[PDB]
Amino acid sequence: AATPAAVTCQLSNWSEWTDCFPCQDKKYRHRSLLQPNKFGGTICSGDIWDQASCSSSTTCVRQAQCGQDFQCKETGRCLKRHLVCNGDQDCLDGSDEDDCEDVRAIDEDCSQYEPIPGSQKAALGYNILTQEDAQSVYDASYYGGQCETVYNGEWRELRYDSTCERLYYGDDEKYFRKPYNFLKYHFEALADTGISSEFYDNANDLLSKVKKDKSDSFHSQDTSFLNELNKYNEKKFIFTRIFTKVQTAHFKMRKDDIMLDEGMLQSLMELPDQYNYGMYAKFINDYGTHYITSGSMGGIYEYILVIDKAKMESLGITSRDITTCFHCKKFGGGKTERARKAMAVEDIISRVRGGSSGWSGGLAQNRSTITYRSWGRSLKYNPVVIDFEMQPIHEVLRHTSLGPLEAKRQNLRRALDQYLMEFNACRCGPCFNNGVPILEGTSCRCQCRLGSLGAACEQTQTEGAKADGSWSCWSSWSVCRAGIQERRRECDNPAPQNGGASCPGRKVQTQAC
Amino acid sequence: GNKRRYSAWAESVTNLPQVIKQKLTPLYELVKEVPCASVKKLYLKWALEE
Amino acid sequence: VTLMPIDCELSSWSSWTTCDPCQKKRYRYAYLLQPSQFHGEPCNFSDKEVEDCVTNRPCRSQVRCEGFVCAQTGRCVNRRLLCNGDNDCGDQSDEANCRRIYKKCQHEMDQYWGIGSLASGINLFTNSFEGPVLDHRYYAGGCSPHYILNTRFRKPYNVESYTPQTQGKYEFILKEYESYSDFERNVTEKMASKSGFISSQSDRGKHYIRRTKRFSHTKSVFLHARSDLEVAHYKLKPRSLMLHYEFLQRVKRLPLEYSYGEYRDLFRDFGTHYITEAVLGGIYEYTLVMNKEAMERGDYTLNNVHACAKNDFGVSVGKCRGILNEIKDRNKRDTMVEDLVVLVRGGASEHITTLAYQELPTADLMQEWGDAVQYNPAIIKVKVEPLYELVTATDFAYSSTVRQNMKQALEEFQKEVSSCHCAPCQGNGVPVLKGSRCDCICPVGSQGLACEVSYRKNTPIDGKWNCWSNWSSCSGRRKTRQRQCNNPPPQNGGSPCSGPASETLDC
Repeated sequence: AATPAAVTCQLSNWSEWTDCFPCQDKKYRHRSLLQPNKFGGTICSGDIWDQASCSSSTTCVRQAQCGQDFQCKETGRCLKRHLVCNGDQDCLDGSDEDDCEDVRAIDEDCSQYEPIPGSQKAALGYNILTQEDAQSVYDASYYGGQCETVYNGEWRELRYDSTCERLYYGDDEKYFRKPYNFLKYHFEALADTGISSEFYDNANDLLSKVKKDKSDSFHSQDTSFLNELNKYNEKKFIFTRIFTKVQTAHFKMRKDDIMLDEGMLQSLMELPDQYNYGMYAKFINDYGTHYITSGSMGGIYEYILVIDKAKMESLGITSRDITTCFHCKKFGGGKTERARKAMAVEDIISRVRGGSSGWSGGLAQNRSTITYRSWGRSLKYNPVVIDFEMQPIHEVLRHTSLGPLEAKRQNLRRALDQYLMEFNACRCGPCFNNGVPILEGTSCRCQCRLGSLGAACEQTQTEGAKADGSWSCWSSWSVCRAGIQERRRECDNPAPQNGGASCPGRKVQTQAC
Repeated sequence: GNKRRYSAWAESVTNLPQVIKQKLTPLYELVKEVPCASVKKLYLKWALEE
Repeated sequence: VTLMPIDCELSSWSSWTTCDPCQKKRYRYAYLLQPSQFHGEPCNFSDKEVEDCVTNRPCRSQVRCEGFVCAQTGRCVNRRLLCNGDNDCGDQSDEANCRRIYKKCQHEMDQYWGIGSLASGINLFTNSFEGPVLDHRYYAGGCSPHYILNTRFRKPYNVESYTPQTQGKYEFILKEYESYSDFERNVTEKMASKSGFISSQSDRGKHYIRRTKRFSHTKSVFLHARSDLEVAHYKLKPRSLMLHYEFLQRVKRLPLEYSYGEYRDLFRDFGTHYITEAVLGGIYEYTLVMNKEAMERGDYTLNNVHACAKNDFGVSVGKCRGILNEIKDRNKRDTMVEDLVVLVRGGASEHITTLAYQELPTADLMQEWGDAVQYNPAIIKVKVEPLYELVTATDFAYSSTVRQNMKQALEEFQKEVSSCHCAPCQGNGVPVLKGSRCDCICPVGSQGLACEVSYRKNTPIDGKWNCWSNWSSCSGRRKTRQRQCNNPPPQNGGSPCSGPASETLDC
């Protein structure tokens, strides 16, 4: 197909200003994303949320609300009072630790151990729509006054002392302090690799020929006929696929008494008990659709090579030659046809997720024991999350130290179901040639793989390739009158092309009315 | 194996030696310093045969 | 489409239990009837639900501590551990207000390497370490000298031995097979005949050729290498263990009434079992399989035929005829299949990866790996006890009831977490129940959400058990299994499943 036409971005009108929230003195409103600029297209100038200053004309007390437990001024963080003067600032204002001339309240000397390096990423929220980290959900640094420590199994670092003659291992890295939000952090060295490689080749070749000669004399005639065919076929196929998965630690987030981040805490305190999609969608946008509660830290290497080649050739000939004499005469007449075609494709993908730009690049280029070992060393200093379980952001609220948030949680569930509908990449147009549709902000792209090009990846450089289809999204819910509400979807965005697979999901989805 | 590999091993076994020869005494001979020690010693004898 | 996403299905809620006279709560839960698979929708995490109550009745949870009570943690510690110089509490409440501190260990002490990991309970069924269950930083004094090489270690109170029982076992097996077969045949026939004599001449000719070449070549390599390295032996004491604060609290909060979901959450947080003996070690395993085959085929045929006559009296008449016919059919087929698997446990990421590389290691990196394994070992052999053996009256009131609850829950958990529930993968994939949803772990060279993709035209399907049937009635309580979940025969089927295809027991 040629490219689809561009579409302009479109937003609804502003919703009516939310009444001024007393503690904020702020008014909020939202628009709806009626259309992203699927292709080309003017981007919308404006954001889909807006806020303005106000005056409430009413006070709020909430600074006092929690004050049985120590409540900071800057933040809603409300602390068990033994954390006051504990020796470790537990809210960003430090109001728990100022004026603590009764220093006897300190809990322990633990600051000799740094926090687990790379623990902060586990604290971040996750957006399933974009596979991007959001703002922090967990507090990455709150310890709850505990000095709980994790043994760093890789602490051994060579040192040399020229004043002696000793080569010895230093010990600073030997332990980390575990932040309160981790139930488990567990160093463990594993690797696995799998390699598969395959070759199939066939060459098939036939020749066939007849010569038929007949001669008679009475005057004379001589005739020769020929038919001949050559037909040669070759197929070559090579596949290889390497996976290497180093694990260096596992983590698990605490399922109870979760201490939310200061920013999430404040923003959740700002949301109304009344449902307001603008507010809760802003919350889901900032803190992500999901949060993480499992971990593997590690490195991955993946390599794929496919080569396919074919050759076909054929030649055909048919001929007659004649001579006769009565004066002697000679004739000939015939036809020959020939064809050749040759095809090759070579596709390679190598990717490294891991610990240094240098040796991630080097290992992406040249798989070897040198790059494997040097990248493995780099995985010591910068492991990356290789696997994580996650759950919807609202399930965090059930487990907070804030107690119940039933109404806010149900609001956030409803808002999430709408957010996961409204910003789905379904609204980016058909990415052809197995291009990947992406929606970001109010705009769309196709990420086009190298065999594909153009605003929709629509122009593959070759004549065409087998490209699987993808679903449009689900339609609106039915205006149900029976107890059942219904949603339909079809594998047409794009349809399966050049013999590509159907997309595998469900056509029909159903809900209680 | 390399002479250096084996020599380094044989040196390192000076610091982490295993038991490689033993002469044994039945465990019941250690039943001691407890209430009814003498009775328990007999019962542990009978336990080992079982 | 071959696949269909199966959404997660969890049960209708339980009945509520009765309100806990102290915990003032009642509980409801659902069983997971079917995990999600193939991107099926996940369940709600809330297979657990909780309601508050009035304190209908008192409970005797107020377990008397004769020792000092660690004010913030409530850990009961013996008064001899006050002013000990050591945080034997969680919170130094044992060391506050002390007029004089009697530092028992003046010496520099390390902890045993990896000793904290062994203090955390395992999900035996998943072999997964979970939350901490034992406190390996409690020393109760200690300060006996323990050494490994020149380093001296403080043995935790909970540990009976951690000792550098050092051993290594290596295995190399290599089997290379070749066969090739070659068969060339040639057949050639020629005939001629003549008559000559007014004059007459007659000639007949015939030629026939048949040629066949068939060649086959087969090559096979199997290489397997394994190293099992052992670097210490660990044993936990059998009695009077000191539990971790988090486990202690989570056990305290267990409802006295049997309500499976809370004990399930206990297992999910901390596993089902704790390690009483283990061997600490490193493992390296390498397994390479290659098959290479070639075929070449050739059939060739040629015919000539001649029939030729001249008759003379000058004047002449004649007829003469000739045919040549030729056929060549040729084929080549060539295939290679290669699999490599490398497994590594224990050591450091540098040596872990350089061993993970597809080549056999140099003995230097084997030495470096084995040296690193001392400091970050894995667990090679484990012996375990179920976690309920920690619930002890010295720690928890009603301890016998909590224990018996756990005993039941552990059975229900073993049933529920069993991966038998998942639908079989294609391609000999292994379905792993991974939370409420099931992931097909696919052998490399099979791919996709069900292992539905492979370029190999056939692959042995190994057997998979279905879930064992429910308990039969008394007079021989019994269960049965059918190898149904993946019947082995397909695609040159692999081995049948292990027994016991049925299992029987006391009532």
